[PDB]
Amino acid sequence: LSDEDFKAVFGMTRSAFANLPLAKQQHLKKEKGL
Repeated sequence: LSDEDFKAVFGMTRSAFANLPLAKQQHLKKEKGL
């Protein structure tokens, strides 16, 4: 994912996402099927 598609898919920049607890990062990834 480009950073722009990252934001369209997860609703936040890659740097906000990297600040999330790891278990929630994984959760969000499963939820998007990515």
